[PDB]
Amino acid sequence: PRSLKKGVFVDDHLLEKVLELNAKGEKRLIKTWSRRSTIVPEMVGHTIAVYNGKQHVPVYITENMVGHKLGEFAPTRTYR
Amino acid sequence: GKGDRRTRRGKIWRGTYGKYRPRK
Amino acid sequence: LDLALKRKYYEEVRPELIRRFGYQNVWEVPRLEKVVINQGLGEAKEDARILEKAAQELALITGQKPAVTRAKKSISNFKLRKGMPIGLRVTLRRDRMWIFLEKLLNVALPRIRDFRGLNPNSFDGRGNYNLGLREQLIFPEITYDMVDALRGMDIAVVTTAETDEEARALLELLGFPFRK
Amino acid sequence: MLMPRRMKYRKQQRGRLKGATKGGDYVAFGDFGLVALEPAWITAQQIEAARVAMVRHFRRGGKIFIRIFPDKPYTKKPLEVRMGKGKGNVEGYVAVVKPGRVMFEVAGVTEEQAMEALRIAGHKLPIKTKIVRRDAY
Amino acid sequence: ARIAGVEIPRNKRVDVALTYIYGIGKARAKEALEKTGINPATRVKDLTEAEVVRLREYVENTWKLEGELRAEVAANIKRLMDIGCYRGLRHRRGLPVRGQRTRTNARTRKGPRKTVAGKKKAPRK
RNA sequence: CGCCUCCUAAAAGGUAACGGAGGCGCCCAAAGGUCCCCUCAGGCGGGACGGAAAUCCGCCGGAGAGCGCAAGGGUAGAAGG
RNA sequence: GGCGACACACGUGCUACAAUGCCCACUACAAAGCGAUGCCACCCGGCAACGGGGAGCUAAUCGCAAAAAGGUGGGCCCAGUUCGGAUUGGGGUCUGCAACCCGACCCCAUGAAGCCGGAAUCGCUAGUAAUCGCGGAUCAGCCAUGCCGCGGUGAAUACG
RNA sequence: GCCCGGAUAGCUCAGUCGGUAGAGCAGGGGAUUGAAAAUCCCCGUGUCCUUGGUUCGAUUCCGAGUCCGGGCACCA
RNA sequence: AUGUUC
Repeated sequence: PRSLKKGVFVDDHLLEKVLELNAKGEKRLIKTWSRRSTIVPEMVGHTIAVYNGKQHVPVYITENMVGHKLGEFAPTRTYR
Repeated sequence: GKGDRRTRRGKIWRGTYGKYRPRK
Repeated sequence: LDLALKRKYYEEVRPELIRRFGYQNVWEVPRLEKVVINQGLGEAKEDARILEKAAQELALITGQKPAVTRAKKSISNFKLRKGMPIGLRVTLRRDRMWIFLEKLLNVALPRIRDFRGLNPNSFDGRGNYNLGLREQLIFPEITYDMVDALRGMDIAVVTTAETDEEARALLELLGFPFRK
Repeated sequence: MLMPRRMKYRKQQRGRLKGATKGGDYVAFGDFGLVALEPAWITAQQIEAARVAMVRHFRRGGKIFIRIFPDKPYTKKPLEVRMGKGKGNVEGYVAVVKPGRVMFEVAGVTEEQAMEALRIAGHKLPIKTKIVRRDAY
Repeated sequence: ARIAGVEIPRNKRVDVALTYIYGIGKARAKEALEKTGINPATRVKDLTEAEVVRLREYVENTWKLEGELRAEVAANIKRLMDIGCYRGLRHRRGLPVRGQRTRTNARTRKGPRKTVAGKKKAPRK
């Protein structure tokens, strides 16, 4: 259903980031503090961090994740 | 069914207008 | 009869083959060989009679009465004590296998359990091919027919087919698509 | 560790007696050959008692060819007079042995380890040996 | 009788066999009768052969489904474990790829149960 | 403790010892007279319910199949199906 | 990230065990509420949700609201079924700036289960049981099937 | 070490003639009780000594030994 | 008519 037409949701800084890469070049990979935002193409492969509330859980971002978001590929919570 | 939709025995114990509650 | 395959291959397949490949002798080209029909289940003396129930419909269904193969012994048997029959069989080369199939093919086929695909890969490597099954009414002259009945079956085929090269050749020849 | 046995998968019946086949064996498949002396039926034991010392006396390692096989264990009725059965069964297996018959062929180590190899191997037993050469390969 | 891969339905009125199929969204049905009108009040048995046919290929050709329903089945789930989705460790672990509760009911992917034990002297409530 | 196949047994035939490894004291009306008929085990693969093994066809492969029940010989110009 | 962790044991609520169960065009009737920056008439796009848009009352004329449980005609033939919801995929939605963990839905497809549960342990002597519903608080928007509150129906039975 | 007889699940033991394996207990858990013991309820954990045979089939016909019990070893 | 514990 993917609701919220446009304007959906993203931050500010993070963008200043991608654009850099999609400007000066792909350069080096990166990292992140918290979480909560949708996915796009211009950024994929270009993996980075995703410090899950407990310990770092970054995703070598890809395309399977077409236009989904971070919700599904944001692993955490004990087990085994 | 009781816990089932697309009728009224559900739309009642749930709260859901939809194409199943307008008028004209 | 004097319809499809007839003035088909025998006036059309040939005039194609021609340049559509470099052939030599006639009785040594993508000719033909035989039409094989066979079946098996797993049950034996369930009463010994049910067994003849199949015996009833089946064979005549095609339009031919074949030879039998039932029983072996009241032994343990690894894959069931069953008396140990097997099934039955028979074959043909006459127009019974002419118009007979014209129908079962262009008709029974596509009303398949999932159209938009054909198995031209269950091939061997020569005029040897094989495709199992598990239908019944799908037949043209036998649509529905014997609900009280019900069972599985299977088929085999033979041609010169140096390999499935002559096999698949017949494939697109008059249908028999590629599973994709 | 390593306490098993070794003998034709299972049995192979239990019966035989002897000869002398005044020796045998051909060229070789390996290098510095080990040539026999004495004609007899041999023991799993004597075998092991040899490659041993050699091997560790072959620190970094060793290696040699092992031509032959097991054939018949034996009898030897433990006590009293003598009648039936076949004691001495799962007791001791013998390999077919011909006078001077070949037995082994070293490598990797030259007449430093290989010399003694044979000069200690033989010693391990009553009979002795010599080296390889050519003959045919 | 084959409006698609073997359409066994036969022995009643349209308003009898119908959607008891698998991939069945009663919508297009009121379309066979909407866009056109191949009504419901016709006993399958006599379901006018004219209706019969036009209905057959009606949704036999072009209309992908049934078998293709299975298609996505994999894509969704399978595509998730070939990748890196958490819901992915769900379907792939007998876990109901729905995302709801915890320790309260499984009967979604796997099912039933196998027990172990409890702290020596472990009560009930 | 009577007999059945091979070993021992030293190539005619025989050959012994509380020496090794196996057997029978039944069964058959059809497992029997008689005439036209196959092939095998099986390796390959093609191929619903078929993981060896459901089953079937083409290749090869002559007996290792196999022929009341032990072993042995004979044997597909089969006794043998 | 996290108490909305998972292999299994007790409870207490909502439903299938469906053919007095089935659905609809339509058509009939309670109390308690609760309305302010509040209940939104009503035309409609929309099959719909939503939303647009706009009056009342400026407040018991203006809102929730229509009804529900019925009537009826019109339509299945105990099949584990015009049964059933797990469930599984998505398409829009919507307060919250924003709902992956977990949001509440308009709408498309899915058929676990299961013919009433061992041994048991549960209310209640009159509207009594049982039943179909509507409004209270809380939360900004919520899975509150909560407990709160009110009724259009409405049986048994008790030697002792 | 002679022979006869002897190795089922946790273990106390069945299984006349082979082809859908038990009970007694056992323990598991629900239903108890204030709690607990006596229950009522329902189940599944065995390669029936490895290994080697017939038969299509072996827990039951066949050997091997690790072991298990009975009898076993006297004038001399 | 038969029934044990803290």
